[PDB]
Amino acid sequence: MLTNSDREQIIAQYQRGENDTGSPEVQVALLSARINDLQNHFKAHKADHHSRRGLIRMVNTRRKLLDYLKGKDLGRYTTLISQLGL
Amino acid sequence: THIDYKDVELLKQYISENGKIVPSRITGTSTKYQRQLATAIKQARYLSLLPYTDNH
Amino acid sequence: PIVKAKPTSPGRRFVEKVVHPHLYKGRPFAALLESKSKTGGRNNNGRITTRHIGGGHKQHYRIIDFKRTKDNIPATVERIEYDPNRTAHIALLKYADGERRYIIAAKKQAVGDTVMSGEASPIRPGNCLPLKNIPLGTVIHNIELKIGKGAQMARAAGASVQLLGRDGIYAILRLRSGETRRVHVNCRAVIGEVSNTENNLKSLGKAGASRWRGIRPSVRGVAMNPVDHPHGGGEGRNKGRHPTSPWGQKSKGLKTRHNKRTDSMIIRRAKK
Amino acid sequence: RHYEVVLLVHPDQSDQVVGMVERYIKLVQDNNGIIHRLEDWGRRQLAYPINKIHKAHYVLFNIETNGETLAELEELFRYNDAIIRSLVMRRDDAITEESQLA
RNA sequence: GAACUGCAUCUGAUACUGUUGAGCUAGAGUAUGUGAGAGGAAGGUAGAAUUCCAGGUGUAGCGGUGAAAUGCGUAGAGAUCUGGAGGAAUACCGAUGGCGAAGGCAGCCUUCUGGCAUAAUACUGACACUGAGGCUCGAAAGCGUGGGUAGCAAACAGGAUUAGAUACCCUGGUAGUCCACGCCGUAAACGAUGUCUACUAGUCGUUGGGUCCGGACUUAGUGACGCAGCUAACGCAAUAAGUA
RNA sequence: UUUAUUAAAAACACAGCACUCUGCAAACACGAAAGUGGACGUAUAGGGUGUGAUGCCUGCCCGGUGCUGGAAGGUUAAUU
Repeated sequence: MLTNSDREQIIAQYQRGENDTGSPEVQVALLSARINDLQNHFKAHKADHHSRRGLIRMVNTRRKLLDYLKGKDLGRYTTLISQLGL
Repeated sequence: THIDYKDVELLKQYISENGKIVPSRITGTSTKYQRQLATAIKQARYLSLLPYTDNH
Repeated sequence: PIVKAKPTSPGRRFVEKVVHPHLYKGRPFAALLESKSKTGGRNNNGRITTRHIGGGHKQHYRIIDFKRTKDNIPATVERIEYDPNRTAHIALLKYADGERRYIIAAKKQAVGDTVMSGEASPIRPGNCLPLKNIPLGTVIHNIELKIGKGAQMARAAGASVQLLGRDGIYAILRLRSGETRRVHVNCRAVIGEVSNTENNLKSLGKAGASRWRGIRPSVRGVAMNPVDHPHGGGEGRNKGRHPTSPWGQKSKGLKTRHNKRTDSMIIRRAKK
Repeated sequence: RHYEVVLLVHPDQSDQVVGMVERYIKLVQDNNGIIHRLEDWGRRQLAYPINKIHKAHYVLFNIETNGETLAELEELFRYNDAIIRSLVMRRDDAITEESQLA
């Protein structure tokens, strides 16, 4: 999983201000890193169905946040998914 | 306070003469500590610090 | 793994080939090669002494080091090749001093790893050890029967032996045939199971695929006349006789083992 | 990640236990490992007969190491033929004080 | 005359809905610290017990039933002791206890991993609820391929009981049950109670927290009662079947 | 594929399935033996037998004759 050291590094790169950690950009960035990290766990444990329900949840959460940005600030959205490759 | 599987002397009074874990309705220990009691005895049994049963 | 063929032809409808994309696509190491011509299952009298042999593709013989007498000299797996002479794959070894050899390939053995031989060797797939230096319970192959003679047992694709234990100067083994056997503890074995574990899983698909392998058609004995087979004879279809070979020997349970000098090397067999 | 490992050595092979412990000690200390505790409980009367013996030698030593070195340790214990039993734990903290058994 | 509920076009109003700009934190989320758990996946291992194989002691029964008989046993059973093989399940703990969306999940250990509970601060600022189609997961049985196979046991065989007994009971016993990878997509899959909100007497337990002074309070679960209210009645009753 | 020269087929073969044998000086086969094949292969291999892609499947009978296992008892060769 993601450690504290790198988790704070993604926040520091997607900061919308001083130690916010709550903006749609930082949340989507945190979910994106977490989702990609779990791709290694599910490659070795594909029968893990109870953990995968958790993975879908943050995939669903990330989609809801991206929908919110697209409706809120289009420029903030097209730029964010350019960095995250979504 | 705290419980470990190396408290063999302390684990003796929570196990019966034939080696079964005493239920909480007798000793009166808390549910939280009984769970820690059970796993510590289970580990001590594995290391041959406590008998599984009194005939082997 | 296996890959089914599309039914584009009736001859391709049940072709299920084993495919290994990790095995060498080039040619075998030239110096470890020998000319080898088909015999048609004929002996020095020119007589068919084993039927249904004849035909097939020309193939060289790869000289497999079944002995592994280069002890305490590490060798690295140069490449894993396909061998037409056997069902197992073969690893091209590359010894420190530059000498190159072929060995049977373990399933858990890739290109680049180092393989060891001798008595002070790690317990990893590929290493060749005397049966006393192998802990009980590990899965082995390439079992020696005589000391210094080379691997005899467990040499086919997917072959494996269970080292059950020791009872003195013998080593109790459990062969894939279900027979428990004792072997001198000074004999050698290789760690791991033999590669190409999905060989029995294949399907040739058509009569010509068996012709490519040197196998000729087989005629059932009840399709013959009584002058050719004990099963031959009859108006219409009929067996009439207890099942038997064309030489008059039962083929439905008659045990055929003559050895009385190796009878003490066999602990038991398995009933199922 | 801290680990608490307890070994069960055969009583006959208790003469090389000191050389057995240091072999793992040097292995852990080599790979940036810290030995927070080490004690020899000595010969102890087993609760039940393991492998047709009634007494055995107990060794406990809490260590800290990485996953790679722990895999090396577990392999050594299994192929040792003197360690008749072993128990590896994952401890959240580092334990240094002498255990109540010693 | 009235009406033809209508339709159209202008004008006015701005409480509500719609569309928009800015702002807010109370719904929903994020970061940080602790905690509990049979949550999931992969490996390893431990101890009882059954079965089988091989020996030692030993002799005439064992087994089974309401009775028997089939069966096993003088080729030495059953019982008892010592070894070996193997598979499956994990006694006690054990709990209207816990975890999980449901299905479900219990020896112990390591690795990978999901959610939840909890005090405070910081942050985003309605990002919410529900959801046709759709997709995912989904007990047991069953199917495909490949392994395994101790116990139990459909089918099947025999012994009984009976008028008969394709049963219940007895002795055996194969698929299955176990493992890997896939299908199946169904259960009284039930709380026979869709999900999410807010509000409405109280009492007594219990699980995981938290804060105070052995108690007190406050949370998130899980129960037993019991008002008002609801109900054909049974009964439900802050975990509603009450009020919306 | 086959009855060269009256039978080309539903016959044989066939991929696939099953049983069974075989631990390597393998079983099995040629041979008088040496020597060979099987095979410079090794139970995912090799032999024999039956059946004959595939789909759904494959019931009951071990009395006879085989085959496998067992030896309590009966009978039993040369020999002495």
